[PDB]
Amino acid sequence: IIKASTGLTGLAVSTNPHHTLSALYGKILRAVSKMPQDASYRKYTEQLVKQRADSVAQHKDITALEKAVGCGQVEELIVQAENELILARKMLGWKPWEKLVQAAPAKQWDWPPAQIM
Amino acid sequence: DKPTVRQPDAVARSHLSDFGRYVAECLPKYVQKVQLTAGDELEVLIAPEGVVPVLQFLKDHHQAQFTNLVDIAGVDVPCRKNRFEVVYNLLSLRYNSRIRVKTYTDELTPLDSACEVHKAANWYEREIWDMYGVFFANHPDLRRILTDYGFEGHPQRRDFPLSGYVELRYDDEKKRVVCEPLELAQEFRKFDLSAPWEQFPNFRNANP
Amino acid sequence: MFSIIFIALLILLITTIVMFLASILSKKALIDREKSSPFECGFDPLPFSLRFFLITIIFLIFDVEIALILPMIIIMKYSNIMIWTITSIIFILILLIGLYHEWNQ
Amino acid sequence: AVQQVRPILSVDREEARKRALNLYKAWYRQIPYIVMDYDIPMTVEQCRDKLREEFVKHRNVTDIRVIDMLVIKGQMELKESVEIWKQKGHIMRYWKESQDPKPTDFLSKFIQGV
Amino acid sequence: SLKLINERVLLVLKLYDKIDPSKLNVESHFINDLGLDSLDHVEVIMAMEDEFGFEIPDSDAEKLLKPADIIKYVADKEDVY
Amino acid sequence: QQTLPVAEVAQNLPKKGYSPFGTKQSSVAEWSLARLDDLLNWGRKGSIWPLTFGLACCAVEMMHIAAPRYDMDRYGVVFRASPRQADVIIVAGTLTNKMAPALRKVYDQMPEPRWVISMGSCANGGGYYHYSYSVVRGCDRIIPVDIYVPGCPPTAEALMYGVLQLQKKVKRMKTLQMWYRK
Amino acid sequence: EPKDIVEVPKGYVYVNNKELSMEFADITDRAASTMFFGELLRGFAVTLAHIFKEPATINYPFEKGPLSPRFRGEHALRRYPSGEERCIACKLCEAICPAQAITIEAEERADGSRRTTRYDIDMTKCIYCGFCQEACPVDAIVEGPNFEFSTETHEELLYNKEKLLCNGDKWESEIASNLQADHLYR
Ligand code: SF4
Ligand code: SF4
Ligand code: SF4
Repeated sequence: IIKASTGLTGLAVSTNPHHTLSALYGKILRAVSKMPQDASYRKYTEQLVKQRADSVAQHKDITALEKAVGCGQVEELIVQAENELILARKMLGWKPWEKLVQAAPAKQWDWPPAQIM
Repeated sequence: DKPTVRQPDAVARSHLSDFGRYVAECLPKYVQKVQLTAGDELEVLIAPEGVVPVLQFLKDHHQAQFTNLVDIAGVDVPCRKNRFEVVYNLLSLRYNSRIRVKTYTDELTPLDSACEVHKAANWYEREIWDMYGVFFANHPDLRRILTDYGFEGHPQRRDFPLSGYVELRYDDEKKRVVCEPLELAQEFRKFDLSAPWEQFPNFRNANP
Repeated sequence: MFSIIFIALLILLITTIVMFLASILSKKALIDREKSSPFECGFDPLPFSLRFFLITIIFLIFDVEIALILPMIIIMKYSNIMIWTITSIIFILILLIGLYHEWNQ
Repeated sequence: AVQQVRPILSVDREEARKRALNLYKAWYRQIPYIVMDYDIPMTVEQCRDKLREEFVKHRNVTDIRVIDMLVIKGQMELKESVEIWKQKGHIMRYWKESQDPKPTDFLSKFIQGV
Repeated sequence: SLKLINERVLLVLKLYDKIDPSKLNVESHFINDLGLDSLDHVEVIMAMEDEFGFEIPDSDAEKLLKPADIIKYVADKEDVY
Repeated sequence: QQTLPVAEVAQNLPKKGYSPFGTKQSSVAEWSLARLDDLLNWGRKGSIWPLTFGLACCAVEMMHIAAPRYDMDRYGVVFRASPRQADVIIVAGTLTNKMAPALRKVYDQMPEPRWVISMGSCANGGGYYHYSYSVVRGCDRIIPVDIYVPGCPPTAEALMYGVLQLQKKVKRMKTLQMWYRK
Repeated sequence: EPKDIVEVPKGYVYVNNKELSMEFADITDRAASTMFFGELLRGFAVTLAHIFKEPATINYPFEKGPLSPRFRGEHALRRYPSGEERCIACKLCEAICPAQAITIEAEERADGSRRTTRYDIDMTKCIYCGFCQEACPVDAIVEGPNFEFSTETHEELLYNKEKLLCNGDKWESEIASNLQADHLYR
């Protein structure tokens, strides 16, 4: 039983949301597998993608999956998975797990500016 | 009980503190300092090289969908070495929260345009450029959005005068609206509203 | 028709006399550079459009078609009934089929 | 006395001078369209003389980021001049019209109080 | 022909106001020997684009010193050989 | 000022009449030109067509004389969008530096007679942005203004009072008498 | 009753959520409303019923619309019942005036009073915000009931001390009645 409309303009109802979600989570895992293990983003992304893949594997119904995940509808889950895949393929280029490229200068981040010493 | 004192929201404090430590852990390259201000607002103080990779991250992560960008604000603090600061305020509709991402920028040093991340930065980054001279590189078209077409200078810097440099009047010899040096009929009366006694002892040593 | 020429020339003469007296009665001020300018809203300042031209062409084709629908009110009492009905039904039916075919394609 | 910064629109002074020459070339090509499309009293030769005067006013600068800032603002004014967004009064703001020329000698400034 | 575009280039150089009618030659440059500023050399290049009717790229334009180099690149553009 | 006349004094005063000139002209040609100017000013004050020139908040009150409570249409006053068809321009809002050649061009394309109403403190004197970098210090430096309506958002009775003061100015216009004395 | 395309939650209301009806009675009803202009007939009837309504035109200036005792109009300078001017030149009104219209210059008078030598309010600069009457410790400066003070000339709206004192002399009854009927709210 598929829904008539998702309630949002411009979003189409997915015919196969389970396979799309599983393929997107597998692509996110294959993207973050190239990252070093000491990076925190890889560990947190692997944890959330593993628990959401367990959620889409335990529940074969659409409405039970949207109730179990709890973050919007399943089309929004597909949108979030594509967004995270884009983010991870940008993380493999940007490499943000290293040190700071520019430290804060002196008297930069203190707000009251003209106080002496 | 104190009914004239605003009570802070603890569920907007603990979640924002855990998320601030989370975003400090996930991006150690760009994030220098996260701080939870009075009023339960979270500030992230990034490097100027990390404007795009931080605002992309908060756009597209599962634990942070800061997909709405409400306003990009420029503050001119001429005391500092990098005088301008640029504040991106982001709203997360999925997790019902707000974040502020602050960076420091000089007028000659360019900044990364967030137009590829959020399309509202197509116009907001123009406005700071019209008012501070903060050049945003890799912008679609960086034009003059609010001031006059023949305006020379950026008005919202603190080194710019309040009444401007020039005025406009109609010349019926040239049959056009001409530009004249400024002469006010009554000058702006600068009031010295400075407090000689300090009133906040908690902000006395907040600078280091 | 000769009275129609006289009354149309009188209407034209009266309107030109009224406009000439209005131009005399209009207040004559000093003419200006900006007052003679064409009006664009506010700040001072079109190519050929084919869609409007085919609109005019469709109007022309249907106008010449209407000019053959015009006579047959008089002819209905002075012609063969079967021939008149066959031509009228065929005329408006081919017009309707052409209109519906140009709508669908 | 030397710092490492992020370049804006240039990486060397010869490249910045080349892009300033691009700006001058495009302004020189856009002069007779500015004279034609605006109702201004200034002619083509006066517009070219004003363009040369505004370039030799900024002849003195040396810094790469400053000259790239000048090139960027000049290209923005040019883009406001190709597409007609400036008016006839905005074009004639380069020539200081409706302004009395202030004297340079000390005696006339002493009589006038300046 | 080379002589036709040679006469065309020298005609356009004697059309310039600041250049004196003497010292017109193929070999001598405009920067140091002649009194032309770099804002005047680009005016000579725009005079080339006005008379010939085609635009010169800047990367080709910055290499130019003498009228010999002017004939040397316009002979490739005009296809005389 | 003058004290408004007490009814004991004012009962001895005669009626003013419609004409500000009076019917006591000496020459018959001067009297005929006076009555022709009275008819011309009655036709001009009987219908002034203001222009839809709404710059800022003051214009939200300008529509409030269009509104059914105040009803500008029974005063000869009806909005026209084109500047050629309009008599009056009501500067209702904040004239800025980018707004100056647009207002001057719109006023210059308007045909003469041209009465200008400055609506609000931004229109006359600059007002609350008088010390701003990009606000013209009143519209009196650009467009010549006949009526100045005082309130920051003028109440709509005060804007219509400015309209009636403009109608009294139009009724006081002397053109043919000046032509006879030119 | 058409079905819902999107299930309406408890705290929300949905517009244009009804399904288009497909039974023949509703199709014929919509067809007759399209062909015979039934909804346009209802719009015409609703329009024509407003001709018979009472007009709300209040016939200015014989009849003037409602005001309030708190109303902000022409600024004016009041006086004591003994006759001395109330304004002690204490300059909180100029300090609180956001458009900085008020200019005060003060000297000691012959009997030793503090009262002003110059009190100018630029009414072309004044925004009629009423901060001066709230910031007035005595009840000197006040927002009068007058708003029919449109001027022919730009300079006539530059109010002097004598013009404000004449406004206080002219409008004293209504200003005193408004201040008597409004002081316990402030
Ligand atoms: S005068 Fe007052 S109400 Fe009118 S535009 Fe200015 S601020 Fe707005
Ligand atoms: S606040 Fe009142 S008493 Fe004080 S200076 Fe102003 S008007 Fe006078
Ligand atoms: S009402 Fe406001 S703007 Fe007017 S004089 Fe008082 S404080 Fe100033």
